[PDB]
Order: sequence, then C-alpha cells, then structure tokens
Amino acid sequence: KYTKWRSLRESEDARYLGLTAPRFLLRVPYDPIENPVKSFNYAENVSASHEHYLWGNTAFAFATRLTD
Amino acid sequence: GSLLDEIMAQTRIAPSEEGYDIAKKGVAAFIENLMGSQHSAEPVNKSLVDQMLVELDKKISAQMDEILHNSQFQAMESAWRGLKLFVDRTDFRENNKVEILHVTKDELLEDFEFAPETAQSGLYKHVYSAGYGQFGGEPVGAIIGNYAFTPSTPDMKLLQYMGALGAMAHAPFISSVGPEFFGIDSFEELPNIKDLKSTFESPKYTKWRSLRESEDARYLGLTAPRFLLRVPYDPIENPVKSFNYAENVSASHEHYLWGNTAFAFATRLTDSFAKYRWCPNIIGPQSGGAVEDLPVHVFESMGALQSKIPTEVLITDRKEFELAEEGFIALTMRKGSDNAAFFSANSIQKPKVFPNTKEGKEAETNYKLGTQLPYMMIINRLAHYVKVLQREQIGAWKERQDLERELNSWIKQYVADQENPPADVRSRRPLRAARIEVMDVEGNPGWYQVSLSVRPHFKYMGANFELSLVGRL
Amino acid sequence: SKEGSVAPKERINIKYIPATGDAQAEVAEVELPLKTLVVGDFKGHAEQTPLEERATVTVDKNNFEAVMRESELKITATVKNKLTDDENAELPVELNFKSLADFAPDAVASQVPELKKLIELREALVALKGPLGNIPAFRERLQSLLNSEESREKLLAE
Repeated sequence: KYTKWRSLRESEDARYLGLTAPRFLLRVPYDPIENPVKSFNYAENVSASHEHYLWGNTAFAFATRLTD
Repeated sequence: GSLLDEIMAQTRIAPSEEGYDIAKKGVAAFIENLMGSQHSAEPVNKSLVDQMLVELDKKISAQMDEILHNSQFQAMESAWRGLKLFVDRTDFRENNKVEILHVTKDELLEDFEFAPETAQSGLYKHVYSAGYGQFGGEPVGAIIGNYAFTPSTPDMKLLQYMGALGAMAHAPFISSVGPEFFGIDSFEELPNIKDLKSTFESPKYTKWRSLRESEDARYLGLTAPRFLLRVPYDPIENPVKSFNYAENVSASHEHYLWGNTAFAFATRLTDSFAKYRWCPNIIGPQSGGAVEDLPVHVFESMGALQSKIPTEVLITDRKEFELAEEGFIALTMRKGSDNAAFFSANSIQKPKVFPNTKEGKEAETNYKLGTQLPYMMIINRLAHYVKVLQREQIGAWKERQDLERELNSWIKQYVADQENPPADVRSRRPLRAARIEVMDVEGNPGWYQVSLSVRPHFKYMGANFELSLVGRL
Repeated sequence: SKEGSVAPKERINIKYIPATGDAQAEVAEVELPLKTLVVGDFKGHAEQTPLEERATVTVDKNNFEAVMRESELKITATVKNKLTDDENAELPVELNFKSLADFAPDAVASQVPELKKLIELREALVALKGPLGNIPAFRERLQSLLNSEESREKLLAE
C-alpha cells in the first residue's frame, strides 16, 4: 500500500518534508468551578469518545519550537 | 501391578505427570541389589543406598582411571590442554597471534628428507614464506616444539635442519629434551646426577657436541624438565557435575598430566611482549621469567602433608648453573608453592674460545652475546621490522643519504644511550647504541650493503659477597 | 533523483546538492604482532596429506572452542575392563571431543555406553534417597516383598 511512500522517501527533494506527531489537546472542557462561563454554569459532558475533545494539529505545535 | 501402587502411594509424583518413569527405574534397581543383605528400615536404607554408591564409585572410578591415563589419551591431552595454558595466559588484545600446525615428529624429519634443500622444505613454507617471507604477512617470532628430543641421529638431524630454518626466518626453535636425553629413563632421579659435565662429554653425544659448535645453533633453545597441567579431581576440591570422582593417582608419577615446557617458556616470550612490546625479559623470578600459577596437588606422604612438585625435579642452583653452561633453559621450582622461575635462557651454542690477542679477547665477549637468547630476540625483531619496513619502500625515490636517514631516525626511538635510565626506558628501548653504515655495490649500482650494529643493555647475573668482620668500622 | 530548482535568471539561484567529499586516506603504520607457531602432534594419528598442503589455524581465547570442535579429536583405544570380576578383560572406547569440558569424566563416561548405564544407575539411586526416609511405610512393604517372593521376581524382569 505504501509504494508511493517508499518512493517518496528515496527521492531527493523529500529533504524538505517533515511529517509531525499524533495530535495534541487545545481546549479544556468547561466546568462551573474550574473554568466557568459568564452568567451560566456549563459542564461539558465529554463522553467515552475522545473525538469530542478539541484535538489540534501538531504542525502548529512543532512550528512553535521552530519559532521559540 | 504392585509397583504402580507404590508410585500412586508416593504422593509427590503419583498421577503420572513428570518423573514417574525415572523413579520407577529407581525402585526396581534397588531391589535387584537388596538380596545381598536383607534389611527393612528406611534410614538404614538411606545408608544402604549410600553403601551402594560407594561400591558403585569403586566400579566407575577404577574404570575412569583406565579410560583416562592412557598413552594415546594422555599424550594427546597434554599436547592439547597445554595449548590452553598457552592461550589463557597470553593477552591476545596486546598484539599477539599464534598459529597451530599439525605435524607429527616422525613426519617432520621425513619432510626435511623430502626436499633437497631446507629452503624448499614444507616446514619452510609455513615458517618463512607464509609468514615472514610475505608482503604484509605477520612474521614468525618463535617455533614451539611440542617434542621430546633424544640424542639419537633422527633427532640431531632434525635440529640441524631446524637451526638452519631458524637462521633463515630469524626465529628460534624452542622445544624440550626428554628423560632419555640425560640417560636416566625415569625423570625424578635427576638431582642424583653428581657430575653432569662429564655426561655430555660421552661418545653418544658426538652429534650433540657438533650441533653446539655450529653457527646456526644460535636459533635453538631446548627447555626445562616438564610441568604439571591438571590437578587430579576430588569430590570436595574440584568436583564434577552429578558425580563424585576421586582420581586415584598411584605411585607412578607418569599418570599426572605432564605438559611440555616449550608451552611454558613461550608463555614468558609473550607475556614479556604484551607488557613492553619486546622480549629480552625472560630470565627473571621478579623480572619476567617466573612461570606462576602452577597446579599443585597436596597429598599425604609417609606421615606428613606435602605437595606434589609441579616440575618433576627440584633443580638446585648448581644443577641449573651446570645446565646453563651446557645450553639448557632449566626451570627451577619455588619449593613449597605454585611458582617457578627461569634464570638463564642460553641457547645450545657454545662460546668459542678465541686466542688471547686484543681482538680475540674482545670478540670472545662479542660472540658470547650471540648465544644467550634474550639478545637474539631483540634483533630478530630487528629483522622482522626492518624486512617489513624496507619492503614498502621498493619503487620509491630514495638515495644512499636518504637510506641512511630513514634507518637512523627509525632505530633511534629504540636506542636509549644512557647509563642509568628508568626501568621502563630500558625495556621499551632495549638497545643502547646502534651504528648504521650504508655502502654501495659497484657494477650494478643501487644495491646497499648497510651494517646495522646494535648493542643491548646488560642484566644481573652472579656476584661474590666476600664477608668478614672489621671490628671498629 | 532531481533537486527542485527554479528557472535561472539575473537573480541568484541557490540550490543544495551535497558533495562527493575529500578523504585523503590517512596513514596508519600498524605494527607486527609477535606471532608464534606452535608445532607438534595434536591429534591421534598421522595425516596422509603431505606437509606443504595442510594449513595452519589461528587460535585465540574466543575461538579455541571452535578450533577444538573442527579438529575432530577422535581417540579410539583399547583400555582395561574394570567393570567386572575379570582382570584379563579389555574394553575399547569411542571418544568424540568438541569442547574443553569433554576431557572431564562427565562427558567421557557419557560417550562410553558401558558407563551410560552406571550414571543412570546412580541417578536412579539419588532419586530414591529423597522420598526414602520421609515416608516410613516403605519398610512396611519391604517385608511384604520379603513375603511375596513370586510376584517380586516377575516384576524385576520388566
């Protein structure tokens, strides 16, 4: 399945291609004690599906270290 | 099926799981020998099992003192475990290698009878041409002879053809003489010899005293009595796995695994090279001629508790000095411990008496330094380095003045022309002065007769210590 | 295998292609090790090949177990039989040595089939001694085997 991957890796111009990490978290789900909202109590019921967390893209987070 | 009832009543291995076929053989074997003495008690049977093991070990160890101790086995055990004593001591990380050649001693003289000249022999191929006479090949330092030399004609013809081989490849042939060389036929009667100088002036040794006078005998050392290899086993000291083996060594001391001391003398050629990268250091009980860690066997004598001597005789100091004058590398043993020592590594060559002129009294002391053989080994290396170093140079753009300089600036890292340097400068730089006189060859120009003339330092041997009292001073 | 580059121009065109390199092969005067040639009878026969064709093997501490195995030191001799009441009996052996522990009597007796049954005899007796003195009902049935002599001898042959 990866014949177009192992031929990409051998190529000369692949030197300018990095592909980053799993993913990383962005937003803590809200809470009426920890991170409240104005004039409302919001408990974000996060289910067993971990796709509901605001998962970002780590090309953001790896370029944080290029710039810092 | 009452034997199956005894296994099922035995609750440790009852329901046929593991070890039920071995323990079934254990019950049935004990009943077959039980009829010699009928008795019914388990703790006496725990002794009666042991009384069937002591009588069993009398049956087994008397057989294993006969499968061992055989003339085909023991001579092929000492010739091979004695190699392991040469492999375990020498540090192969410190630039050492050792080649192993299968000959037999009767084959080797036939192989010198094979070729019309020693420079076309089959042993000359493995000593000279596959090693030293080879571009890039590592050259041969010494030849360990795992032999037992007689003074007969098939063993003085071999050494005549090994002194000529040793003078071509610059490597001395070290081996040993046998008991029958001295004419005793049993070795432990060697200190009983009251005059060993007159023994060597016998007409049986005409092919020995003519070998000693020869020029190429300089590359022939013949070593010590013998030395011990294997401590006989014991169920307490050196046990064996799942067995108790007491090796009953009889009054015959031929049953000990006696090795060949050409192994043990070449241990000191190599343990001197692994420390200083040279080898004059082979004649010191505290300076590199001490064969340490010998096997000892403490047994019961007639009343006392003594130790079996790891060399078969106790060589006295007068006996060793008489062997030193007659060309032998003897090994005196440190009486009461597991150490030994060499004192003089003299080759078999005799110091030729020169007439009493100014040059004759000088050249006698010059020719004496050739025979002694720690000094050959500091110029055999000056035949192995210089053969290799001037092999790469063929085809260069050189001169006679450039030939003088590539050798003088080379050997003056081995020369410490100094009256009292420290103990490390003496052995890293074993020479003391070196003269190089490069000449030409006319007719065919560009052929160079150079004369490297090295000179060594001088070790410590004998004094007088003439005591007295003065009374006031 | 092509670097991505731009169209050439009056502006300058930087590209990255790594170079072949310059080694300038460094000198190394290695020294001569003190090589010795141990010569002598190392097997139990005389080989039929002449001397100029057989080879020398190099032994150090790591390969001594492999030089001993490939030599095939096969010692076949007739020795004295001390396993019975006969003084004038002889018994040849067959030995195959592959390690330094094959000189030991654990592996010499394991290669003699007349001694394979005697170590197996001892291993059967060491197995007995453990459960022997622990259960005191063994001697109760030794007297039953003293009583039942007919059924005991029928089971000893099995």
